[PDB]
Amino acid sequence: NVIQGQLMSVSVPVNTLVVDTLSPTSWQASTFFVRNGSNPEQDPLRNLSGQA
Amino acid sequence: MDIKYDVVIVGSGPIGCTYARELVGAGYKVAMFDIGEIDSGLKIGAHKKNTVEYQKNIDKFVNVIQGQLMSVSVPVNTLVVDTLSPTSWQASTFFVRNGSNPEQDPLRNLSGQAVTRVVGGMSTHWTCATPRFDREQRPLLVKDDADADDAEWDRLYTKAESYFQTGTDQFKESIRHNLVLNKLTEEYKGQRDFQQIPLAATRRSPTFVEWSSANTVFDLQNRPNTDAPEERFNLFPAVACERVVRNALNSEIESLHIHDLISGDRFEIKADVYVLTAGAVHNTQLLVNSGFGQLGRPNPANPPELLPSLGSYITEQSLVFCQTVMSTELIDSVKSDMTIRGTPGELTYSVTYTPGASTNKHPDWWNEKVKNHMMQHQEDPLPIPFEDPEPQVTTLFQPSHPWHTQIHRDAFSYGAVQQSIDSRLIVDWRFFGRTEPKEENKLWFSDKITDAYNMPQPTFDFRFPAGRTSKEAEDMMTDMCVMSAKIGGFLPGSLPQFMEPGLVLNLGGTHRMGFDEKEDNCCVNTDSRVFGFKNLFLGGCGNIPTAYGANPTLTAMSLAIKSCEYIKQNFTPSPFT
Amino acid sequence: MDIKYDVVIVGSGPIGCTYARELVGAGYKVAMFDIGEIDSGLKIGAHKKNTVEYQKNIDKFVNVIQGQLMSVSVPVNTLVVDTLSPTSWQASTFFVRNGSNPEQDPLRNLSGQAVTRVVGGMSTHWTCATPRFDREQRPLLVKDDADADDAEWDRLYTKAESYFQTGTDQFKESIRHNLVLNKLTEEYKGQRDFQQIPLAATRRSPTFVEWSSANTVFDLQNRPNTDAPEERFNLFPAVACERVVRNALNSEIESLHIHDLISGDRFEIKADVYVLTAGAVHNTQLLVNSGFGQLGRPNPANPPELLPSLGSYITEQSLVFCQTVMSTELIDSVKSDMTIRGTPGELTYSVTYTPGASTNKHPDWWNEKVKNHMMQHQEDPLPIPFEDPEPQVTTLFQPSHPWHTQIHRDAFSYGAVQQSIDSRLIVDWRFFGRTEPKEENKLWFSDKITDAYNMPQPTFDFRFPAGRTSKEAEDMMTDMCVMSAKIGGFLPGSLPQFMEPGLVLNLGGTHRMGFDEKEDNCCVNTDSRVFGFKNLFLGGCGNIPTAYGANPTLTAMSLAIKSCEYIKQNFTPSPFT
Amino acid sequence: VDWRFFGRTEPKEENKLWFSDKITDAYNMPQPTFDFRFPAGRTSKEAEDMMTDMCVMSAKIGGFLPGSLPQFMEPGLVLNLGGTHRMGFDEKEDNCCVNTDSRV
Ligand SMILES: *Cc1cc2c(cc1C)nc1c(=O)[nH]c(=O)nc-1n2C[C@H](O)[C@H](O)[C@H](O)COP(=O)(O)OP(=O)(O)OC[C@H]1O[C@@H](n2cnc3c(N)ncnc32)[C@H](O)[C@@H]1O
Ligand SMILES: *Cc1cc2c(cc1C)nc1c(=O)[nH]c(=O)nc-1n2C[C@H](O)[C@H](O)[C@H](O)COP(=O)(O)OP(=O)(O)OC[C@H]1O[C@@H](n2cnc3c(N)ncnc32)[C@H](O)[C@@H]1O
Repeated sequence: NVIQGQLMSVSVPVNTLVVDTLSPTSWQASTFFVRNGSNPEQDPLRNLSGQA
Repeated sequence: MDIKYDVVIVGSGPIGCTYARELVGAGYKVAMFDIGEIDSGLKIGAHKKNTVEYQKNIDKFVNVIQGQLMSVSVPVNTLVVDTLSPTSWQASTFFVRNGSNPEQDPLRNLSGQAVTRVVGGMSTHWTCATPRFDREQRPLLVKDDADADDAEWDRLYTKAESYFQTGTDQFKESIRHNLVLNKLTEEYKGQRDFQQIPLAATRRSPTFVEWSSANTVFDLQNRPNTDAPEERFNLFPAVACERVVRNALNSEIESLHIHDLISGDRFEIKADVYVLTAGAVHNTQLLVNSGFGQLGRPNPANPPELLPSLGSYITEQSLVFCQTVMSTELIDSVKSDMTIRGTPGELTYSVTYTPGASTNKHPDWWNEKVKNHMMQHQEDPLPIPFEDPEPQVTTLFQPSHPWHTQIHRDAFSYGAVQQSIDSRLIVDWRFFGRTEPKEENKLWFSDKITDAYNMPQPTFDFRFPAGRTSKEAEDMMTDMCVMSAKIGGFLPGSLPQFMEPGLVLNLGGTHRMGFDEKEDNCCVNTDSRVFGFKNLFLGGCGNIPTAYGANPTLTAMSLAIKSCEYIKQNFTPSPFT
Repeated sequence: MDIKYDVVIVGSGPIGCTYARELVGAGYKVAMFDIGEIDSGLKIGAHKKNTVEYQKNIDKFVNVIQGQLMSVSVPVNTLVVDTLSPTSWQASTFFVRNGSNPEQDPLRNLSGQAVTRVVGGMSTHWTCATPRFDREQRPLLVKDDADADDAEWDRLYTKAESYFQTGTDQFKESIRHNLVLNKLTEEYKGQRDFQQIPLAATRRSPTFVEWSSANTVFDLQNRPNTDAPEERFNLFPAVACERVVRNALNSEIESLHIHDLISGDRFEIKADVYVLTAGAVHNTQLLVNSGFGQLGRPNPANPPELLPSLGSYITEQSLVFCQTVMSTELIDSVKSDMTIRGTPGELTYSVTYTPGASTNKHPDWWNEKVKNHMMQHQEDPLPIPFEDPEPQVTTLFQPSHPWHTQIHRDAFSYGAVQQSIDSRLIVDWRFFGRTEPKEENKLWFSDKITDAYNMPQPTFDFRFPAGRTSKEAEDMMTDMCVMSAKIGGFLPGSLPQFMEPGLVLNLGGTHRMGFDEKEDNCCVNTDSRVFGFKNLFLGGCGNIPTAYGANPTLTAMSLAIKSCEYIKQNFTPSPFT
Repeated sequence: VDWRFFGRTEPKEENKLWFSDKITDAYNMPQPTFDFRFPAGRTSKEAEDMMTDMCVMSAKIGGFLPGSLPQFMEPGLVLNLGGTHRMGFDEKEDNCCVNTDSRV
């Protein structure tokens, strides 16, 4: 836990995971926009995703 | 096979079988085609859970369901796998892989939508809940005369109920059923009514319920035969129906083009009357492949010549689910009338009640069952008999609670932790919302991508409409949370949740019914006849143009019966040759 | 139902059907009973994956398998759920709940062991791998004469292979198949031989393989009929066979006691010859229910009067599994003979080869399929055709690698993340270990707990023996890790693993064969006749007394053929009157 | 017992750490971006050979613990990144940033 708590990811690609079980009243974007500190420059397939 | 029939039916689901029952019985020479195959035993198109093995191992049935539900539209997968060996081959893009549909926006899908290609269709696995729609949910059959409309619907529904063997008595003596029904009756006294879910089913024994199916409606046996020597019916399985051929005037269908999946041969089948009962998705596909509507991505700067409302105004219900573990109060109440003497497992253990006593909270039949269970199984900590049938409780859709409800048990895949909880404690909660028909909600078909049968690939463009539909959906979630708490707390791992869109499989309005094609934005009239066409009829949930929460099959069946009445008045059976 | 037959067979799996084929064909009046029901379509007892829909949606078939595998013995569940609402009822103990078996030590179980109760038994869903055993794995039929023993096996196995339609040719022009086969052949040149897995199956088209089943062996249609006007056979589904009645002398069976599950009535059926082919578990259960062996927990202080070795020396195979993702080198090698000009998607893109070129690594049929795929699907990044069949590769058991191998694809439920990997890249690895027969490894039956059909509850006492069995199992794991690396790296989510004990469903030795009841610690002789009994025969994998890694069904069928030769020489068919 | 085997990776010009001219990190500094694959050839072959070696060697001590089966870890989880500002004798000839005194 000490290790995980001080390793901050270097480059996180834009997340394209579909959540489709939200309530119909919850706000949803129409696209996978740049969210939550993700890096839109990052090709998810040419990354070091574990680099921290 | 002949090239010529009086009536050809595409699909052997319960709606196809309604046409077959009516029209075979009226003396028409009928052929029915199904892309799927016979696989329910000797009773063709029968319910697959009516084997002794599934009556004894109910939850294994969830595997049967899953094994015959094929996803309608799966978007391109973009999940990163970055723990492959450096030696393994990898593409540098998320390419079109594994039957995925590149037309599909993953954020405007019905991901849970699936289809069943077997003889008997989805009626070989369905839950068999067959409520009537109240006026608020129900399509109009007579305009500007509510009593005449009500009378027609009562007539049609009563017949549909007879065809399905719908009843509300099959679980009447279950302890768990009455424990739940009685508690909810009391809690909502003066506010809501509760009853048994109307079920298409016949009880055969204390531990066997024969669930209804396509086979209940029509046995699907070729005719003539010994029981029906004057009737004419052929079923042709493993035949893909690919299109109906329109005349140039768009006033008549000229033939049905079929692909025999075993031989590989293609034919034109000819009939006087063509009936499409291939389900809400595949009726639409067949029509679009026949030149109705528009192939490819919707183009409002270019609406289609024929049936411009086809595949628009599509509806799918919101579904919320949880499971609960019965309260200590309710469990203890089961044995409220008992006098319990001794300690369990010893010779001095006694469990007794006074039959008929006026201070008894339960009937004698209840107390006898509890007494016997408690005395015969003194190791068991619960007063509910081991073979006690499940609850099947509903409060039907009303304006102040505009959702259908099922408070019951069906086949479920319990996780290993969940199996730690005694199944007698567990109750399923399914609440179903109604969805407003909106023009922008669509089912369309690719002009480039094809499905596994080489037919134009179905693609959804769907979101739950803002406004009433969405508000009601969230209100419905809250309602399930409030009501379920009267019975017990949530079962971990089955916490209150919206199900993936389309998982509910109550899709409607893909080929919707109305009085006037233009004014009511519709595809078929109240006889289920395709506008403009003398001899083409559609059957199924796809005809339903309303926002409905209740399960739609009984209503679709009622519409098919009315359709058949028109057919009998307008087409003459061939003389039996 | 008649009261007397020449032969009664309990179970309609492939081994029951071997006795039916032999004995119905020989003119005997045969009855067959199955506790399960007809549910494979019109071809009674046929393979459920032979539908067009399952040939197009192959992975959905895992659901069919799961839906008809009922666990043999589930120990009491001790998993803690401590996040129930305070209002929910809870017991203070992990009491006997949900069909669990309180006799079962969870640490000495075959937890993956399961049974299938349907007409055709497990051959309705099996993988169809039918290798022969080499001498090392094979029970003796002739003592002290290796060449006679070899000759007898070859005869029997050859007939069995005709019954099952076993072949090694059905995947010969698969690119994926030959890609793997060739690579492993080269890697182990001089060390091991590779070939196609022998498969009970007939290819019908490039995209359809008709898998064999019990129906292949014997079609299960009542006789006499038009095709077999002088044969006599009746099949009685939904009949639980409960016991065989022994005479006072324990020299003859006098009747079969049955329970008709539909009517609920019990009857005694008379025959000259009684054959039990109810599977390794249920043969043993029926025997113990009939007074053979010992009911209850095994007890050396009180050994059984009849068949003291029944339910001892049981064997189950170790199974290890992974999946791989094809190496870049192998994928690139697929198109090694192509000259590729231009840019995909454009006018000038060109993929060509020179037919017959002496420098080509691949044959013309291969190069033609690759060329057409690459030219017709220029958006697709892989050279493997979309409809290319799966690999079906083995190196069979040998002393230097004493495990069976399958390097293939069968139906599998892929996770969402695994679905991200193109299916053409994926190969399944299954290695099967042999298990030494040990007296302490037992299948026994409770004298207090009953199963869902009210029969004594099966209980395992099993561990993989120390010594050779365990060392070989671990060596086998390492061998899979080494061999698989030649093809590609492991697929995440399907890393190398031992499967749950008994998930493999290759249980043997429960009613084992040998020459001398006492010396060979066995239950049946080499004619599959129960020792002491003139007219009682057992069929199936339970007869197999050896340590085997290869799939046992073909071997069990070969034993049943030899059994039928005995029966034909010692029992006279009734006159067809 | 834990088993961790660490492969060596050939330095290739195409494997890059670069910085966004538009996106910034939590300290408002140019956002790091990787362009990385394990090089074909020796690096990849040895990585897979390493995997097998772990499988073979570990079997001498015991079988795999369920839930910790032999696997490649997510790229960079190992946290042994090198060569981003690499040393050599001659800036051009050795394609490098610092000399053997670590001087730019
Ligand atoms: C799957 C399911 C469905 C279900 C349910 C629970 C489950 C898990 N619970 C229900 C409930 O409790 N009450 C209710 O009213 N319905 C419930 N359902 C849904 C119900 O099964 C369906 O609404 C009903 O079966 C629809 O009937 P219909 O006859 O219209 O359609 P189908 O059953 O899907 O049959 C269609 C068939 O036609 C075939 N087909 C498809 N395409 C073609 C082509 N091109 N050519 C020839 N035949 C075709 C199919 O193979 C099929 O059999
Ligand atoms: C499940 C399975 C099986 C399998 C396989 C893959 C799976 C997922 N792959 C195999 C393979 O590649 N090669 C091979 O050799 N075997 C493979 N198997 C196993 C194979 O299916 C079995 O070994 C085979 O089916 C055994 O045949 P057998 O005829 O001995 O037994 P059965 O198929 O289990 O059928 C037995 C039947 O008898 C009935 N029964 C049981 N109890 C009773 C009673 N009391 N009364 C009347 N009938 C009874 C069953 O219902 C059943 O049908």
